[PDB]
Amino acid sequence: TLRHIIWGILLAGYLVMVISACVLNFHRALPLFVITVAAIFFVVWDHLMAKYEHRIDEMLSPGRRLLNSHWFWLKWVIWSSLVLAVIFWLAFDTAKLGQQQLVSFGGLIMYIVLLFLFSKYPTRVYWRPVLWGIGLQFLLGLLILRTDPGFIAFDWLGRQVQTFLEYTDAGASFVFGEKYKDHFFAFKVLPIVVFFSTVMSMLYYLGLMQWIIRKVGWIMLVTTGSSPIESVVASGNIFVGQTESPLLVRPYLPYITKSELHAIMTAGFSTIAGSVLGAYISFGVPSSHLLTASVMSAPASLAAAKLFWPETEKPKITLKNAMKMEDSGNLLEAATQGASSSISLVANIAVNLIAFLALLSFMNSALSWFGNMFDYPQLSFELICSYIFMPFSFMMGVEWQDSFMVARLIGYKTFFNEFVAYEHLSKWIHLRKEGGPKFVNGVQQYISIRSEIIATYALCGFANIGSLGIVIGGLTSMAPSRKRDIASGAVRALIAGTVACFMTACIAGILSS
Amino acid sequence: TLRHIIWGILLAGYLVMVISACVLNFHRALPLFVITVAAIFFVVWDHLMAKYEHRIDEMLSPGRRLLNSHWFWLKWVIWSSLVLAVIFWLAFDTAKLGQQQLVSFGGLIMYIVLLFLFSKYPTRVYWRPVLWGIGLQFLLGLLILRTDPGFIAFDWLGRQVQTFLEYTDAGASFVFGEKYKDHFFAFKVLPIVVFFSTVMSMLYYLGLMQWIIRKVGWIMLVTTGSSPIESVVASGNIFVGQTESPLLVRPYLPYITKSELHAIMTAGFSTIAGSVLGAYISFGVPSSHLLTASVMSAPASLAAAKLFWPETEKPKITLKNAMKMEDSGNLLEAATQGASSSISLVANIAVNLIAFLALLSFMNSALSWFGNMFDYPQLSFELICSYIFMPFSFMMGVEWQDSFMVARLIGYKTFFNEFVAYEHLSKWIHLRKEGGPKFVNGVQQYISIRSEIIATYALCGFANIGSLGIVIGGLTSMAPSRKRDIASGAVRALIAGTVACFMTACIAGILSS
Amino acid sequence: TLRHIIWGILLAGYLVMVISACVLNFHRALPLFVITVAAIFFVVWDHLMAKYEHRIDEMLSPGRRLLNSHWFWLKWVIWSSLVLAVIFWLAFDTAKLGQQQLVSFGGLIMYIVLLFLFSKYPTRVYWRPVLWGIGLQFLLGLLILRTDPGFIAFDWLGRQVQTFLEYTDAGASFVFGEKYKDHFFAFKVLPIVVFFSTVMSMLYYLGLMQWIIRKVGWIMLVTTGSSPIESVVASGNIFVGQTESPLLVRPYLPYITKSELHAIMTAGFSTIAGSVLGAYISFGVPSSHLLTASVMSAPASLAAAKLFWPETEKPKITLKNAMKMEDSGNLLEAATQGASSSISLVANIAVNLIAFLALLSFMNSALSWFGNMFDYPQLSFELICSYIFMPFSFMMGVEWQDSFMVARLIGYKTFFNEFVAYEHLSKWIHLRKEGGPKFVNGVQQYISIRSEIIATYALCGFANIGSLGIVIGGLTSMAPSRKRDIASGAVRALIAGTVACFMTACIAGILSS
Repeated sequence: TLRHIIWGILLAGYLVMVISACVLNFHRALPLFVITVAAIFFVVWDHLMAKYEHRIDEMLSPGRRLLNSHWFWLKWVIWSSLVLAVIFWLAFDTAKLGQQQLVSFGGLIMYIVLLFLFSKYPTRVYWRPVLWGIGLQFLLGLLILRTDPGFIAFDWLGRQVQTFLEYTDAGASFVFGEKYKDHFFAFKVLPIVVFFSTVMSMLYYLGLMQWIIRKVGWIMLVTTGSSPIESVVASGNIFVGQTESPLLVRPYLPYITKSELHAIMTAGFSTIAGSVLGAYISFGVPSSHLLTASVMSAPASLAAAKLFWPETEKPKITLKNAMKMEDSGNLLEAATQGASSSISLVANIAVNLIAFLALLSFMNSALSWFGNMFDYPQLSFELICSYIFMPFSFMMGVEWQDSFMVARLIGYKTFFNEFVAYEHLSKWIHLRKEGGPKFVNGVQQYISIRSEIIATYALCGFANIGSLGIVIGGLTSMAPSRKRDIASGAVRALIAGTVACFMTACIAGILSS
Repeated sequence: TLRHIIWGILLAGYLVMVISACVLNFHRALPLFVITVAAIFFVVWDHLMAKYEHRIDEMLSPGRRLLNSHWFWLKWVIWSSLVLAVIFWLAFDTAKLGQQQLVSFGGLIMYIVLLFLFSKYPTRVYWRPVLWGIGLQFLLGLLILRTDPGFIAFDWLGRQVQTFLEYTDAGASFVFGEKYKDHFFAFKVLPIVVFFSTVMSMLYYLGLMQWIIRKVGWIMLVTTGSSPIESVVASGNIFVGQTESPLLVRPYLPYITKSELHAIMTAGFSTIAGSVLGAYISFGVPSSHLLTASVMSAPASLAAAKLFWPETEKPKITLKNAMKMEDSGNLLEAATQGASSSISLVANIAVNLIAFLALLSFMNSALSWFGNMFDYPQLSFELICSYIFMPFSFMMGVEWQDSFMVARLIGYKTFFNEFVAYEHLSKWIHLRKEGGPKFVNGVQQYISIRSEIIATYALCGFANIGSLGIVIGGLTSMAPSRKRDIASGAVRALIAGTVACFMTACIAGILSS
Repeated sequence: TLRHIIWGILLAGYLVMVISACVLNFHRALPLFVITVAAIFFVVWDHLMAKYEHRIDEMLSPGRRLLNSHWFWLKWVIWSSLVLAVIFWLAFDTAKLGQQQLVSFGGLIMYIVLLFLFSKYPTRVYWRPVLWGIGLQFLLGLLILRTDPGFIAFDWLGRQVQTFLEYTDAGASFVFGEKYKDHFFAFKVLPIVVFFSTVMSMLYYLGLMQWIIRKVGWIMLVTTGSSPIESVVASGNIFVGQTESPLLVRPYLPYITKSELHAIMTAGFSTIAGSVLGAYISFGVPSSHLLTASVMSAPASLAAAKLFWPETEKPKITLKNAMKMEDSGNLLEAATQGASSSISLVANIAVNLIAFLALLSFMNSALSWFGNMFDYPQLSFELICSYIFMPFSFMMGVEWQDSFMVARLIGYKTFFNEFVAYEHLSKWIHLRKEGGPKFVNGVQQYISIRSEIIATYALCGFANIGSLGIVIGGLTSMAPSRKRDIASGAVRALIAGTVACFMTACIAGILSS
């Protein structure tokens, strides 16, 4: 009762400091005007969330009883109003590009069919997530790709991440000298993994990382109707990695079902971490699209995993987000516990990219003299992955000249880890920013403006076949009483995870121009 | 009974080898003449410590019975003889510098008052450590700062550490090539942390590190009268770090009191390790002063922590130094176990200085555009820490032109780890060794000869708010039955630790010239 | 019953792919013709190993009953036929070099005598391993050093490892930039340790590493008659390191005898890993000889450890190779679990070579001013190790001009780890490949063609006194119920391990020219 006088008037003195700089020079005051008004607004929308929780059931009830009675009529309307909304909107994507963008919508159905025919419970599909999970990310993607204020936001939210890429050049220029531009990956990019792992833990300590997960999750919960753990983990995988998302719900992991656990694991493969998020940007990948792909992969993780292995028995656990809590004492412990957790994280990244990129040049040279058998060198591992994933590359709506070159990146990401796929993307990002020739002799040498947006989304996921060993061991270290359930669902989780990356990837193909 | 014939005559053959080179060319024979005579002498002073332990109680008793009877007179003399000794000596520090050196003595009382008014047991203070703990380091500091043979010793003991800074350039030039001068921190300085962690474990295996702790501790024990574990840990923190000092007494950690545990933790924050001791010297910090600060911080750790959280119940454990033992089989295991323990030690240092130095340039740029709100960039994190710790900087006797610039280092050391504070000190050490301008436009650009001695001592401690997370987890991993006692004393340990660094820092301010 | 139709006809489609490229251009088709015929052949020799296991006892029995009856005659023949075979062959090594190659054979007996006089069970020696364990590696060494098709094999098998040294330059040029030739050890050589630790685990997952151990082991088992765990571990130490070889038999480790455990530990010291095998080649060491030394050290490990601490009680365990099994799910988990196990492996190597190479230049400078006492600098640690191991260096048949310079490498390998010994060898490999002067002033400056083959074999082992701390802790972490047995045998294991390296080293001295 005594502490809040100090902390309150100081934060009320902050409200003095907001309105002080709001009066003079308001145009430079715009980010502080927007945030602190919303910072007042979201506390009000959360303090009245619990205080008016009585009226939350009292005001939602007289319509919902009428909505259940009108569901005899509404299920013939709302299920048919959206189909008319899609087909009318398919008259207005053809003006963008009739060639490939119809194939992307033709592929988005085909990825559903590739999961529905190969799901293990086809008749047990509860279609309310798996249609609306595409309906979320499409309504999410049409806001933040197609509409202009949504493009202004995630560009600016993308570009201010790019300023954090500069803030680590105080640390990486110090621990590694002024020559840190030499040896550019381990000395620039791996400090970004350290600095984002120390920001992610500060935001997790301050509750801000727990807060967005409870807001993105609850929006994704009620609209999809999944289990209340799964909406936390799938929305949690936007920010934290594949091995830290079930750590959010780790007291509740032995109690979930096999499909509630499958969709936890799939959402781990379907997205990237906020830790390695700035590693990918520093290669040269567009930050605005890669942030976009992480957000849309959370409803895609529901729309793929609840379609590929649906839930039957009972979602036994409710209200695990409010039970989800921290730990660290102060802020600078959490900035240290975030950095000391980045010890093994930048080490396992660095030795995989020694291990896996050498297994390129092994397999690019082993299959070279295996191809030299038939008078045919230029038979490489990269050429074989192009023709294996020529179906999935063209299915998500890539031009035929670039469908062969993007299918290397799916082959890089599925077999090897996705860092192999992103700088080999960023060798082709950076090559087209330079004004360069397309075909030097016959090599495609870059992709496009267009399908580098799609190949950004097709890789935004940890869904290599290598992380199946880490996620099994990561989940068995949490819930060892379900080791039979975790290991049996992991192989089903990659394909549901890789398609969940692709279901976001074709939505850019629908929304390309 | 058979082995000591081999080991004895070989070491007696060493005594032949001493006196051989002692006869011819004695002037080059001085370090071997001094050590091996003392090596005979300290074995004699320890073999007769146990053999004449009967007379140790028989000869100390007839005076101590008279000393207890004369304590009716001696407590009016010795408590008043020292006060007359101080005030007469305050007539002979003013000739050095009357401006700031009186403020340092004015600050040393003020740091006592800042702990005594904010101790939790003010009436329960047993003043025999907390006055003599300043009386030790002052008698220790006046010997090794003021007097000329004490200056010759710790300069030479400082300069021969600087030769170990060269000995790692066989290893760091090999593991990291001849280009190791590029990327100077991780490739020169972090091998010094490895090479000093492998020397510290060899000296711990050979007993030499256990021996100085039993000699510095027992001198600090009887003169302060603290608990016999605490005099081991506080003197142990001279050499080993904050997370290895309670490992010395780890079978005895669940049995200590809450204040015996507080002063264990505070001495961990109040000092530096011998591991990172050569990291600090390689930046450019004077080695003779930094070794001096580590020695004086052990009685300062008693004089601060027994003042800030005194002991009431009962010191239940005696003779834990002789119970303190190892482990490793041979010497070269201990040179490996010291190097393999330096895996996480140079890794957690390297990622913190990526994490924390980026959180400078985050907060130096976040508060820049927060200052740009009020038409005021150059509002940085560095400027705010200057005015927050302008009290403590000027209190320990720094010039007003340099009190603002040194208070950044306290702000660097309290919030971030002290490696941030030392190279930002060594940017200003190295800038004044070059003949440079003081004010370029208005920036102070270095400090002085004088207050770089004080700022050396104000930072010789692990007392950041970040290590409160490591020391809690480091002590809970040892004595998990006292987790409530450890976590409640850690916040009290930093302030008692940061002042214990400062109580050494003002003594250089008294002894500056 | 359904899966083998897919996997069979695909591998039968591979047999189509073999014979397709076998018809046209057979000269380029030679490695694929040799392997896949043998790949058919070894499956046939293993499918008929179990199917005709009934006739394996039915056809071996009518001769063995006659062999036991003729052993009254055969033990006077075969024990005397080999002695006549040796002495006749000692008439035909003198034509190669009568000076030093007789000393190598004179040393090979002397190493037996140095183990037999200092074994703890001299009367309990079962001489059937310890004579035939030299008889294996001599028959193994005469095939692959002396004979010309055996030289063609291990050169080509050596040179195709040298191609894997190039394959890591896709990974090390990426994680560490194009400037990775700068800082040549940690940025080129330590990725080779990563890439070979990720190949070794893939070959262990595919069974190919388990297969050669079951073939080299069973050949070494029946011919030596050791315990069936020990023939797995000693042959296993050809490939995996000292801390992963008892991990092969870790469910069976509390049941072995003290001498079965001694020879497990000794074989760990006597050989090198396949992990650090390409680290040694990248320094400049000849790959064909270093692969040769790893193969011959497995029978040398039997011939030394069963001689130095023989087995008395009972070999209680049989058929542990077939019980030896994995783990990892797919291949790319095992390529990740091999890389993530190389985290601590390249870190403990990198900090030891910071720790140990600095303890050269410490001891090279501490003994320098200890030598300056007697007007004698150039008294170094390197000079003392030359005269300590002048016996063992000349005993294995090195020229007297080079016996002093090679004995530094034994002193480098016994006290410090063998990476110190190999690049200080490869400073002298690389110096003689350049056309250089032998004596600049008096320094030998390289060795020879000849004794760099011997010094390659004298170092192919983990038998430093530093790894006694890792192997004790590595075995106690596996079988903690035998900690008294492991710690008592480790000191006996180094000397039996260092001689087992030397027993291979003198065989090159016999086979030098």
